[PDB]
Amino acid sequence: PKIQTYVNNNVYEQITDLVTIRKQEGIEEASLSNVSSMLLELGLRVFNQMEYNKLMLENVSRVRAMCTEILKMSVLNQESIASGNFDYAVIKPAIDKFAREQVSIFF
Amino acid sequence: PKIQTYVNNNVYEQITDLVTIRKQEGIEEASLSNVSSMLLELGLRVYMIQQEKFNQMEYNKLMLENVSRVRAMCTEILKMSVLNQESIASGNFDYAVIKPAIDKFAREQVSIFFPDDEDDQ
Amino acid sequence: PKIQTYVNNNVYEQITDLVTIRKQEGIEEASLSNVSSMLLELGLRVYMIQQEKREGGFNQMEYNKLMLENVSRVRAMCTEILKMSVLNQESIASGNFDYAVIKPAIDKFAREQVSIFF
Amino acid sequence: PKIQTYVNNNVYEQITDLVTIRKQEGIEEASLSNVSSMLLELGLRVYMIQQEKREGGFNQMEYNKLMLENVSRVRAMCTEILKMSVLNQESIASGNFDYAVIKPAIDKFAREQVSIFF
Amino acid sequence: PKIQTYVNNNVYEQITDLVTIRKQEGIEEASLSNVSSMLLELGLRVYMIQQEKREGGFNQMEYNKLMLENVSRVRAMCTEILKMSVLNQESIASGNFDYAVIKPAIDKFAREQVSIFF
Amino acid sequence: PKIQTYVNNNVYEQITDLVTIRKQEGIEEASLSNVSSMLLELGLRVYMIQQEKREGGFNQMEYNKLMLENVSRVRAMCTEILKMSVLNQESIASGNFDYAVIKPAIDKFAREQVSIFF
Amino acid sequence: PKIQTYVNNNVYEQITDLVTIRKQEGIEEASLSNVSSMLLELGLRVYMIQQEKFNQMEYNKLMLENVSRVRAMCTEILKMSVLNQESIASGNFDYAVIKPAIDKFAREQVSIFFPDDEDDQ
Amino acid sequence: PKIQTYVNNNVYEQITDLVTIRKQEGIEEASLSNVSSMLLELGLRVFNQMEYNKLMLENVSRVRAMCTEILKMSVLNQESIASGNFDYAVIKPAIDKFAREQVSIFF
DNA sequence: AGATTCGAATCTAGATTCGAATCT
DNA sequence: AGATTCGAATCTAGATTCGAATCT
Repeated sequence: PKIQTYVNNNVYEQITDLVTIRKQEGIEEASLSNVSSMLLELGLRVFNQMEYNKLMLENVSRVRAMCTEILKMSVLNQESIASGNFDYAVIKPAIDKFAREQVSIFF
Repeated sequence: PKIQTYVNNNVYEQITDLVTIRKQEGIEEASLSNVSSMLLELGLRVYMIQQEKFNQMEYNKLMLENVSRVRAMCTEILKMSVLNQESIASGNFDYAVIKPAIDKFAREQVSIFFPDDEDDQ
Repeated sequence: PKIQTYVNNNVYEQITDLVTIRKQEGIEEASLSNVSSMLLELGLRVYMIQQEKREGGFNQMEYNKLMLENVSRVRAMCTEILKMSVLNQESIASGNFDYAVIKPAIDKFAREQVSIFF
Repeated sequence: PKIQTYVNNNVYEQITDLVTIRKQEGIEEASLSNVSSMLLELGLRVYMIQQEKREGGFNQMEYNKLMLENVSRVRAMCTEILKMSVLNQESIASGNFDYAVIKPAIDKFAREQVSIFF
Repeated sequence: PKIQTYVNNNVYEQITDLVTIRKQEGIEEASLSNVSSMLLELGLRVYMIQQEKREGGFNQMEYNKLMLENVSRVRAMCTEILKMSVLNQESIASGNFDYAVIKPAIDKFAREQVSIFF
Repeated sequence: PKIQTYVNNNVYEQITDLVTIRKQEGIEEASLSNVSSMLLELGLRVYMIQQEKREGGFNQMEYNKLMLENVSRVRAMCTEILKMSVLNQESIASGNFDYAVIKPAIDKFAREQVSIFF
Repeated sequence: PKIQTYVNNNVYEQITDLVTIRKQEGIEEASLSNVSSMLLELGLRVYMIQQEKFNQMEYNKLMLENVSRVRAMCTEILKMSVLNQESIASGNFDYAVIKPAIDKFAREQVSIFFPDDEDDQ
Repeated sequence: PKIQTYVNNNVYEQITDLVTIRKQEGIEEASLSNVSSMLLELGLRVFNQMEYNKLMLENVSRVRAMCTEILKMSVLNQESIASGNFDYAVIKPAIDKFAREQVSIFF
């Protein structure tokens, strides 16, 4: 479907400018209608990999902070002290070591 | 100056929809060109912003670290919770049971997506 | 760019069959070239993947699997830790951590979060 | 039988690259059609395999969904566990786990981390 | 050379109808352009013909008609002349021009001649 | 609706010629598509008319056939008439219609005439 | 030297048919290329001849003349045959009858191809 | 269907020569296979407008000669002489005149 | 002897773009 | 305002040509 818009000289300049910019970036097939279409699409906008990646990174980061703290408090629990097996000076680097080895599997 | 753009059916619908919406809001003089113009103006404004300003691998790496870290931490926290008197008392958190149960849970879950008998691919 | 491949009768049948299959699935615009392109794309990906394999890593699939495990594991572990925390005298005392409330609340949180993207 | 597929520049490059690679490996008779044929054959095989698998092999979207749930679940659970740990007498005693300090600190951590990539 | 015409819905229907009609008559390769071309060719011919008309002559059709008349006329006339020649005493005398023989002989000649080209 | 027809150079010339002709007749808005449309319309009308006619209007082949028959018939008839005229007493008398002279003369005439064009 | 020609199904059939024909005539060594070669040789020979050497309008004109001439001549011959005593005697060749009959014949014949109610075209 | 013939150098030259000749005559799309095909077609050959036009011209020409002669003899028939209406010095030019007028209708 | 591969190429087919233009 | 004409153009689609080449 084709659209005819009557725009002001400002808008017009900016667009024809964009077309130029593009061709100049190899984007051969850049065109007036071509570019206005992209701009309309963009204007309208104003699942989702990026938005999703973001949420997951937050949740994971959050969980990690929380567990760090929980860990420290568990270590302070009398029953833990008693066992003699949860000395934070040991567990902690052990955990770091685990993470590093794991990461290194893939990087 | 007049612009002729050839857009797809999606875009077109959305716009003609907007024109309708507007007239319906008293905005008498709402029109196709009229509204597209406003939308173009809007799109330009953003485009500029984007102009004036994502690494998978680095991100995959951070996530693997955080997750691995969290897993190590929980393993430890779990062991300590089991040691808590109230846990001992309940008789429901025998590590020798819970622990393999958890391994079992992990395996079944992984196998939903990475059934062993569907390997090589 | 256009490619001309001379394939055997097997391959040919299979593909023309696929075109049929598709149109038959509403996929109107299914075509010979159309489908072969998709198949080439597919074949390349595996070739690459196989390639990447016998070299060093990396390996999306292996990674997706490890993350799913760790995440699943963590989730089982927290479930259990949660239940034990609830049993802690100090928790009982506060009257703010009844499993019969927290638990569904957590379920509720998960659902709303998932529904953001689904 | 001969196939004409109209592929994109990516695919095209990759293939012409493969032809090069091969001749360079002694594979004299390597050719465009030649190689695309082999790639088609390959692509078909996988398509079949996927076809067979189970709802048809791995499923990005279904997997993304599971992971989002597990992670969200875990986060809700930890928030609660955290609150209960803070209530543990030994925690109160240390004076180091004032939930009102820790909490914003955790939020702060999250934000800085996300901002690394976004 | 390719032509792009913007026609009205009437014309369009009629043509797409013709394509249908054709395929339906075995004419496998019938197509839109295909048929429009034939129609253009046809339209030109009439245009020319009409043209040629209001100018001077010439005029295949008018000519074909006049020749068919003259030929037909001649044929009727000869039939009659033949019958009268047969009645001429000198013919009777010769014993070589019995209608019951000549006539079928003539029919025979005509048929063989026609069958050369049909 | 828009039509794309792939025509031959003849047709194409004729049309582009017509466009020229028209503009030259003041018909400002004459155009390629413009004119082809008018020609299509025209072509359709005739096609219809032919359709209606009777076995569908004039028929070259059927006509060629009739003419060949009539002409062949006439020729057989005349050959016979000629032989009988020669037998007429008045002919014998004149000494000018010896069938053995006339006959080759006629053959000779035919040959020279045909050779004008062949 | 070898030639690759892409011919139509007609031509191809005809040739492969010829090969068959030949072998069937003892011509053992008959072959596709074999026979096409012979056919090419043959085609060249003719082509040359044609090389070393039709006007519709002029021809239409000659034919119209001859036919018209023949028609005038027959009209006259007809009139004379009618005058022949033997014709008079038969009572079957009254020009007043034959003549319109002949006109009738012509008209009906023309109308087979140039029905009056199908004019203008 | 494609044919591979192994020809001698003579034939080959003649053909490649023909291809050249043609291109040189504007016949852009002239080609080896292209031309050999035409030559095969031709070789094999060794209704029909031309053949038909020929036969019709013969028959008509023949008929015309014959009628001329028949005409002359009819004129000699006593009954014709008697009528006084078939004087060859009159009829004949009359016939010529008819033919000319008829031809002139179309040329 | 002819099957078959190969890739540059040309063509009819028709969907779709583009922007200049005229008339609402 | 937007309908519509116009013709240059580009693209996917697949049939068909061409001749150089290798293997029967």
